[PDB]
Amino acid sequence: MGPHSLSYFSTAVSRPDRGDSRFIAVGYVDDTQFVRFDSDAPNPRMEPRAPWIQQEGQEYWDRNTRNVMGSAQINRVNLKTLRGYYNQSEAGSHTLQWMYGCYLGPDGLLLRGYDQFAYDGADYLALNEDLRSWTAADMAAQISKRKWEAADAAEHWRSYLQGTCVESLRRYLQMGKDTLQRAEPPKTHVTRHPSSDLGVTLRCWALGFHPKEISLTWQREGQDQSQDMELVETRPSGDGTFQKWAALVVPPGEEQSYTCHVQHEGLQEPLTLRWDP
Amino acid sequence: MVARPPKVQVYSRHPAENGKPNYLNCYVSGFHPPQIEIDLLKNGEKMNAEQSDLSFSKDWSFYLLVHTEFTPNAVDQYSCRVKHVTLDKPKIVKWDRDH
Amino acid sequence: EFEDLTFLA
Repeated sequence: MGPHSLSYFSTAVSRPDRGDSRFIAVGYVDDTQFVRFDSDAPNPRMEPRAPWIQQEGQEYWDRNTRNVMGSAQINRVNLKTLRGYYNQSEAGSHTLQWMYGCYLGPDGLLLRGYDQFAYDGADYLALNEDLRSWTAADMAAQISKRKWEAADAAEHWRSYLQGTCVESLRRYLQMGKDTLQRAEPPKTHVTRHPSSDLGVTLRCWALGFHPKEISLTWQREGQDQSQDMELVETRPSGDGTFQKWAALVVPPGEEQSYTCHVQHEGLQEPLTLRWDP
Repeated sequence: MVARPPKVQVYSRHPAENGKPNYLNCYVSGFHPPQIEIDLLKNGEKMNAEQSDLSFSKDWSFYLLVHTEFTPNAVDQYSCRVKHVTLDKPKIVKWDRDH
Repeated sequence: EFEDLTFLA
């Protein structure tokens, strides 16, 4: 397979015109979103986004709501502090992004933990792999680093990532076992399209697959064709599966000299296919 | 840092067949800052389509999915229209069955 | 499970 993970992705945006900010947090197990929070929602709560989390009881929902509400407040202050460190105008909107989480090893222990920040899209501050020290991107982030050293923030993170994060992840994998722990292989085929030159486009499709990780390549006589190929970003189907394609222009009549190759964890071994009308 | 423009793909969930109900997707990715307007259009008019919760990739760039039910036929045209600070006019991508 | 102590920058 590959390692499973639990992650949270949060976005804070300042709104000077309104005297406030907006905080949006989403949680994922692997490629599957399962919770959301939006501080603009009336009566804002942590809310379910996958069916298998709805079995958690009231204490879970109250506790998670209290903790994400508190983060939204702290991140509103952090927006103001960072504006000051950079001597930016009070009228402009800025963005503070936060990502943290845990990957699970094959023995059930933490494989890798992370906790990191960006300001206006640029790296700001990050927890090192050791979970015992921080790396700052500039003179402003050094100020924040010294506060977190003084407060022993790393000890708290180390404890959360090795303990609560891994433990929660293992519970969610069990609650959603029938969907999360099952891979679905791609359905594949090659199409042919008349093209603006006397070249023909061949397009290799992979459809209906989970998880999202996949390789699609083209060869002619053992020779990889990546330098002239268009490969689109992997995209959601909307039902928990994904799609991708790879296309290239070939001379007319020569279509069957080309092979598409597909690798995915749902396949028993790698696939070779060609234009097969 | 400099703002990052959106990539846009418009596509159906299942292979399109005229007269058969399906789902129409506009996937928008790679952009920064997160303020953006994404509209699915039917014959150039805005459809009332659901939008996913704001999230981002490991390089900090944002992604959104806008989606709704539709039944394709031989007549109607569909497209996606995106407005962002990096775009001096709206970006319009047409739906066709081959992409 | 969401973390429970968000730090001031």
